[PDB]
Amino acid sequence: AQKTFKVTADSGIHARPATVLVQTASKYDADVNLEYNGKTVNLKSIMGVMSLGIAKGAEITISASGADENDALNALEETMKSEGLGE
Amino acid sequence: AQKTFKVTADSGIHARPATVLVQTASKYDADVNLEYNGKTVNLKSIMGVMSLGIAKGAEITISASGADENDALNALEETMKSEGLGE
Amino acid sequence: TTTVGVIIPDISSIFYSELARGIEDIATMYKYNIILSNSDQNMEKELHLLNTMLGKQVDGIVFMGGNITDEHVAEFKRSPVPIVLAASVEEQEETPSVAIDYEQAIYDAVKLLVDKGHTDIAFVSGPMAEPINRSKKLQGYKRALEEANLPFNEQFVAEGDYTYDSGLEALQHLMSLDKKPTAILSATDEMALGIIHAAQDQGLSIPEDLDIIGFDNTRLSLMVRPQLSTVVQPTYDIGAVAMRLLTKLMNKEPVEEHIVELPHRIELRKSTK
Amino acid sequence: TTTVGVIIPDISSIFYSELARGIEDIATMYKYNIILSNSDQNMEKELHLLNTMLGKQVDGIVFMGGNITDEHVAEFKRSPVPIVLAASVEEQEETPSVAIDYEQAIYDAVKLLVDKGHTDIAFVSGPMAEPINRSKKLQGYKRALEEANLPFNEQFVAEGDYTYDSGLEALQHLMSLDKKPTAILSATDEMALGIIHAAQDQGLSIPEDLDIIGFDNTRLSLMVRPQLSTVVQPTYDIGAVAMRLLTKLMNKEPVEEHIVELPHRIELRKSTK
Repeated sequence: AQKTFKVTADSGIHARPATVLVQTASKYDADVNLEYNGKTVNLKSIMGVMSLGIAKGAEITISASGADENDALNALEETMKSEGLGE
Repeated sequence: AQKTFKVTADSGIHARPATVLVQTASKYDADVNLEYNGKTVNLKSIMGVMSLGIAKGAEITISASGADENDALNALEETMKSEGLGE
Repeated sequence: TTTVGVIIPDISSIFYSELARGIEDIATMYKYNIILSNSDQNMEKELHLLNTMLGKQVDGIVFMGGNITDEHVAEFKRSPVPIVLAASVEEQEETPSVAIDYEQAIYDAVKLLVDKGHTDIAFVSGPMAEPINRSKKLQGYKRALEEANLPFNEQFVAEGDYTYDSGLEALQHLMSLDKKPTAILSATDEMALGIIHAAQDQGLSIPEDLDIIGFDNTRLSLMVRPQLSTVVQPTYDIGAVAMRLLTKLMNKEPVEEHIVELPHRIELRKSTK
Repeated sequence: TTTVGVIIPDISSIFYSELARGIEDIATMYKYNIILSNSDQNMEKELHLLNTMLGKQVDGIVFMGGNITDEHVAEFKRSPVPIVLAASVEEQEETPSVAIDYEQAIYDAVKLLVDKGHTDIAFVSGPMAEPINRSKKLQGYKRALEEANLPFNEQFVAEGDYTYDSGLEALQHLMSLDKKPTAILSATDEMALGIIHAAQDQGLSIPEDLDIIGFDNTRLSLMVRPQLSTVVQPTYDIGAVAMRLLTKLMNKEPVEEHIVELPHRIELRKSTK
């Protein structure tokens, strides 16, 4: 499981929208990561994700290896537009 | 005990400054009242005081009958300027 | 032990953070702890938090929301602890609540504009799905016009969402009409800020070309040029009086009227001629 | 049972209400209740609430304050529950805290202004009695000038109190100097709003006559004309990361660094050429 997006939201990957995405990734057993600028963090980790300081215009990659990896990436893809973060 | 003032604060007798004054009046056994526009309320009553809706420019009168009435009016007079409400 | 729960749509709101401070101060004064929870105006969330607050054995609750349904009403009544509404509208008016008369306030604001010569007056409300907008503020607007013998035209009503952006778009929407209004009343100060700037972005001069009146009188009213004329809502007081009324209920002391309406007024500044 | 206390100077603050929302969301996520208390920056109040929170048997505390003394530090360490600082400065850096690097951020903002040709650059800070102003933000200002080989002149530093009015007066103060600055950096967005309007009240044009850069990037940045260029502080994130770090401490999970600095950046809008 994997897919790259480009953040559209002016506020980038931060605040409530960032929490929502993290809470989505947490609803799965598969390891969900978030790669950005060569740094990879646990997409289920508030500290890891917000520490990247992802601004508008950046390109991130969401990984997911495990049983529900496919469902994970599917839910996350939904949250990305659902929360208007990127495409 | 008694004294009339004219509210100077732009926000009149409202919010935090209003709470402070009420908390000051409550530190005494004497009945502390607040007369305004012919309506008198317990200066120790948040509901009574804020219900008057005292705006800037109004003239109020603070009463106080009891043992510590003199101390009461003295503390209140202090709060009135301490909280920049009126003089 | 001595704790009350507070359900609020969004604590980061300029309006709700002020109401919240008023609640907390009186809560501190009376020795009550405060469990704060955000609902985002989600009904399922609100009803859930209501039962969740009870699980924490709270002694009472202060509720704030823009959509109080008959279901909320019943839940409030069946709750084993006292509940008080602050800055909220409950058409049935059965649950003790503290607020101002939104209907009158809007009416007064509109009447004022009319007494000044305005015939084409516009109203930028919040979501019409909220009773405070459709059942209270819009009614005061309707009554003022009808009383001045003016027709009620939907075209002069724009729907905002309390957001500064909605006010920006609200204005651009209204100025797109074949017959533009000469005055605009906003259900909120933040939307009124957007209206003023959008009006200025299009080359209009406030108050010259357009009279603008906000609603609430938050600090935002002073942080604009020209400074906003607005309807005053003693926001902090509503929170204070709400919590105070709740403490009376929790301590079974005498309650003279459960439905309280704090006084309102209009502060005229420079956004009106 | 599963409750954490939150000591904050003023919940009605635009800044603190945002930090608070971030704290609450992560608190909800992890099933923690929140006892909220206002301190108004009063030291006796802060230390008292600290012991009061313990009386309620809280599992941890998030503290926010503008003046952390060695006394606060000791009290934080001796507290039987974990404590985390959010958006606060603790020179000793012993208590786990989450914030950004205020020194660097100011430095970056000043360097930017210098790279643009400014020689007479002014800084409108918050009360100098607060370490974040005198020990962090002012230091970044000093370092930037010194590095650009410019003298540090007190006349180009005005002291505000975070209030919109202080910014108004701050500007009028700075323009009263024999040699006025050509650029002004404000430690806050609300003070930056006052600076812009006061500058315009005196007939100056922003960005034309004066470059202005705020600090924080709160919604207020967009609600001004011209729109404010500002240093970005992920305020909500600080609250979220603070509460999250606290939950790790309360659940004894591995902690990689107790002193966290979230990244910052600069959002250039229309208040700078």
